[PDB]
Amino acid sequence: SATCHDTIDDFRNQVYSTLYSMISVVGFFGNGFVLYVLIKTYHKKSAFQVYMINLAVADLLCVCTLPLRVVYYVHKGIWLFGDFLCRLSTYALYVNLYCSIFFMTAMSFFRCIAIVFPVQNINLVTQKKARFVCVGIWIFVILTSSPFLMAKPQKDEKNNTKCFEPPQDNQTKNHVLVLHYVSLFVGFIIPFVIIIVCYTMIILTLLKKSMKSADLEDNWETLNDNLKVIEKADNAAQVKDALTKMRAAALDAQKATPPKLEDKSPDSPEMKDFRHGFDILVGQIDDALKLANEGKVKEAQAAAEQLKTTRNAYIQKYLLSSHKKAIGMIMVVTAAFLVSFMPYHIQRTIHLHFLHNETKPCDSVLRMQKSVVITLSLAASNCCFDPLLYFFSGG
Ligand SMILES: O=C(Nc1cccc2c(=O)cc(-c3nnn[nH]3)oc12)c1ccc(OCCCCc2ccccc2)cc1
Ligand SMILES: CCCCCCCC/C=C\CCCCCCCC(=O)OC[C@H](O)CO
Ligand code: NA
Repeated sequence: SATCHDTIDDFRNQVYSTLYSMISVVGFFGNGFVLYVLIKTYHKKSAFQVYMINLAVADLLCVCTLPLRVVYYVHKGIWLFGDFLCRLSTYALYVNLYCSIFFMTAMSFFRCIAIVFPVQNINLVTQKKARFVCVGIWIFVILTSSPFLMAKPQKDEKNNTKCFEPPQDNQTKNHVLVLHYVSLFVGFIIPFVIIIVCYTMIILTLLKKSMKSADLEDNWETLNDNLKVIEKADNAAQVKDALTKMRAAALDAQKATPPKLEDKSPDSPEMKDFRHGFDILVGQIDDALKLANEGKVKEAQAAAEQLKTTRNAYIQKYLLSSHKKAIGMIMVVTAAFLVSFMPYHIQRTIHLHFLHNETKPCDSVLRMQKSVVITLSLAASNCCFDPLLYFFSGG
């Protein structure tokens, strides 16, 4: 099988060396810039900022171990470093991968509560709660990825020191299969379901809030448009027609919530004054109608300008960015889950089932060894997804 192994080795060494090199550069210069900004911007403390520091740290710790993988594949697949470094480099990539998944999961759940429940949400109170979730993730990942720090050393047919190889003996094949099933369910399927559930709730909340904001702008546009009709009208019939259209628009806008009061309680003084503003405006429309019905067409135009002062002193101060930053967070994490994490966990499942099988011909082994090169490189590319999270989300 010496000819069979060397065939895939040509692809394996070329692709891994080229991809890990750019992933090391883009990862270091990307996350390094992200961490530099977050440290300088200490005055503005957010739950999103807590997850961004932790994501960059987990990436920097991984990109520092990635050039050791470059040296390995450049040197025709021979490990020039120590046995501990082979164990630590393999450990670092898994730690980073599952830290990234759990941090992006917790970030999605914390943003979901901030969007669905904006009244009970407190920016600095959730920040302290996010710090406890981060250490809870770190302690879990470090202790669960520990069997790889005490793993058996990998050797070739000519006793050559090898690294990042599939399990050799049947005992190691069993020890990693037990870890695979746990890390597939707890470390991928469940956090993926959480992201699918969280994002369904977020888009639904935003789709409703944007629609209600569109109706509020439509009612305020007609209120200003019909006010221009009254001053331009010559007869009372045109004035009375616009006032009935204005009264209907003023009642609709009174029920709807403005974007500046999304974080405020429906019984708060801010929401009570907004409703009271339209209560005076409706009364002023009816007072103008009472004069328009009397035949006083000119005198009704003065009352239409009298309610314009009420609009400026009660409804103007109430009539955002949170929607844009949430949408950006959805895209980046979804792209990271479909490109980085999903092909890795899919291929790994197919790979371990193949290794346990008795019949394994050269052509079939060639596909599995080529597929893992692609998926593991994409799994390692998760460090390139996090700098984009800063640029497209949470300010
Ligand atoms: O079977 C595995 N890998 C594998 C199979 C077949 C072939 C190969 C292969 O050719 C090359 C590599 C390789 N991995 N890195 N570099 N090269 O790996 C292979 C494998 C199993 C488990 C695992 O991590 C589980 C612990 C994570 C912590 C965790 C625990 C509980 C909940 C959540 C999180 C990781 C890899
Ligand atoms: C936030 C996440 C909380 C969710 C927590 C839920 C607990 C997960 C329970 C079971 C997962 C299934 C993994 C079972 C792995 C058993 C290993 C095994 O023995 O199976 C291999 C078999 O022996 C060889 O064919
Ligand atoms: Na990451």
